[PDB]
Parts: sequence; C-alpha cells; structure tokens
Amino acid sequence: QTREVLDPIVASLMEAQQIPGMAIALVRPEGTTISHYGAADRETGTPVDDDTLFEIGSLSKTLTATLASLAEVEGKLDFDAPVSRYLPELEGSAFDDISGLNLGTHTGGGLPLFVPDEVTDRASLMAWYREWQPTEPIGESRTYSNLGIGLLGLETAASLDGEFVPTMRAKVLAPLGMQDTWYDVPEARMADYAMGEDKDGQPTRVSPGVLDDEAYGIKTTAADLAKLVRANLHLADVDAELQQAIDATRQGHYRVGDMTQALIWEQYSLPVAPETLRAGQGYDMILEPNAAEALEPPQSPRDDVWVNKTGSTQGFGGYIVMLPGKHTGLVMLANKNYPNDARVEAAYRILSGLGAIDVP
Ligand SMILES: [Ca+2]
Ligand SMILES: [Ca+2]
Ligand SMILES: [Ca+2]
Ligand SMILES: [Ca+2]
Ligand SMILES: [Cs+]
Repeated sequence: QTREVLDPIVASLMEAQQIPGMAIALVRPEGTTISHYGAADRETGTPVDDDTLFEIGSLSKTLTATLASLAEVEGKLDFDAPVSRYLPELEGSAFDDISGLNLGTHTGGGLPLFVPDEVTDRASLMAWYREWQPTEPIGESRTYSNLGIGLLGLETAASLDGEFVPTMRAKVLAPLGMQDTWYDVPEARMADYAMGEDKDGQPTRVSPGVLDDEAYGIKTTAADLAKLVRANLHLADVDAELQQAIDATRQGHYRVGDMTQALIWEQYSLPVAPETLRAGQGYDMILEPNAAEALEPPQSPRDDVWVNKTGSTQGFGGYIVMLPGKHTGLVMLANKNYPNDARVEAAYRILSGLGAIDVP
C-alpha cells in the first residue's frame, strides 16, 4: 500500500547515506502509518521500534513555537510586544525593540545562530542579551537563530509563570498525547535511546547546553511527532485553544525570497520544485542574512503549500513535511546526520509516489 511506495525509497536512502535506523510516520485522512527500519544503535544492533527515541534537534523549535502561540491565544503573551515587557531584566536593551514574533521568525535584528562560548548559564545569557547590538534591521532580515528561538522560549515561560519544560509537558505535549517526548531522557528509557552516528560514522549523543530545551533538546518518537502533525492538519481532536495555537503557527509572517517564514515552520507555494526546497536547506538560506518582507496582512494559514522543518544534531537528522491541502504529513527521523538535500529528495519522492504531489 503506502508501504510499497515507502519501503523501497527508505531502503535506498538508508543504503545511500549509510543510516543505521529510521522511524517514519505518514499522516493521512484514513490514518497514520508508522514504520521502523534498521538499528537504533549500529554497535549493539538493537532494532528501531515503537519505543525508540531519536534526537530531533531543531525540530524542537516547532514545539517552542506552539507553546508561544498558546500563550498568545490565552492572552498571556502579545507577539508584537517588546520582549522586555515579559523579561524586564532586558529592559533598556535591544529587546525593547524586538518582539516575540521577530524571535519566532528569525527576524530579531541579526541575533546570531549559536550560543556564544562565554555564555554558560542563565545569568551570563541574560547579560549577553543585555549587551548585544543588533547587526541587521529588525523585522527586515532573517538569520536562523538558536539564541532567538531560545529567547522566545524564555519569554513564553515568563508570560506563563512557569518553567519551560514542565509547562511544555502540561500545556502542549500531554494534550497532544506526546508521552514518549522527552527533554531529558529518563533513566528508565535509556535502553530505548538511539545512538547517533556522525558524518564520519562515529557514535555520538547530544550534550546539554544553554537554551538546549528551547532550541534543540527533544528526544522523541516518529509517532509522537505525527500527533503534532495530525493536529496541524486538522486531523486531531484537541482542545479548541490548543488547535487555535497550532493553526497560528502556520500563519505566514515574512516573505524571504521563495520561502515564507511562518512561526518556525517554513513554507512554499505549490507547485514547488525540489531545487527550491533544497535552496531552503542550504548555506545561503541557513548561514547568511536574507532580506525578509513582513506580511501584515498576516497570511491566514494556507491550504496550497509545502510546509517543512529540518532538524539535526551531530548524530541525528530529522525532517517534517506537511501538505495541508492534501491533509497529508510526513515525519522522517534518522540516527545519522545525513544531508538535507537527501531529506528533501526522499520526502518529495515519497509524497509524489503517494500521489500527494505531481513532479514536473
Ligand atoms: Ca499587539
Ligand atoms: Ca560554543
Ligand atoms: Ca536546559
Ligand atoms: Ca537524486
Ligand atoms: Cs513524557
């Protein structure tokens, strides 16, 4: 069925990229199919199964965006308000001029990609933010940023008067049934935690760091991520306010060349050429500032787009695609950090093989 389309493509991908193991969820009206392939740990040979936890890296940012949006729906967070309204410890800094929306769209004045080495804890982070000078025009330039989405997580937690992880668990993960999603893998689930494999074929596992939870720290299953995808596709039964929060994450906020930046989610109008998708995952988009043009008609979520997000760690590579117009979504998790171009190709081939897209 689905599996006759999916299986050969996955086999071929895993051989070409030497990926030890994958977990794949396909979400459609009719239901969700979960598929597991290969080994959770190349060394031990333990097979990937329903309980296997993968590092999803920057896919975590989709949850951060979702909680931020829920705080907004509840009236606790104003997305266009200055960040310093909610983190008064930043009053007088550039965060008087940068909003939560800027942070969720990577338009926060050139805020850099990585947490600097000199930042080692919350106190040193906040002092770094206080001193930092914007290098790009706020709201007019996109620079993909862990610091930015991390600060949105801090802003959101403050607006909700809660700690980020337990608040995420209670307000987003639990209501979505995401019970195999972890920021810190419990000791009792360590046997289920896949071992990563880096580009050099060496075992690797992510280390804690500043803003890890907010930016890149989730370990989860494909099935759990599929619940988030299901809700984004209007295929879940969830709380009205949570559904509203989720839908708002797909509002288009900035045009960035061919790409539309929503709240973390990135999207393209259909039909889309794979080369366009590849360009979205390349050096020029990810590692340079790109001019960004605000959409203040904030675009209502669209039904004729390819919505996506990549995420990686040193040892893992994930990709989510949604096609809201076809009520179809795809989650691909691997315990190898394999090239984004191959993620794009595999996803396109799967979705086209399933009839959810046309090629030429
Ligand atoms: Ca406002
Ligand atoms: Ca560093
Ligand atoms: Ca942390
Ligand atoms: Ca090819
Ligand atoms: Cs959990």
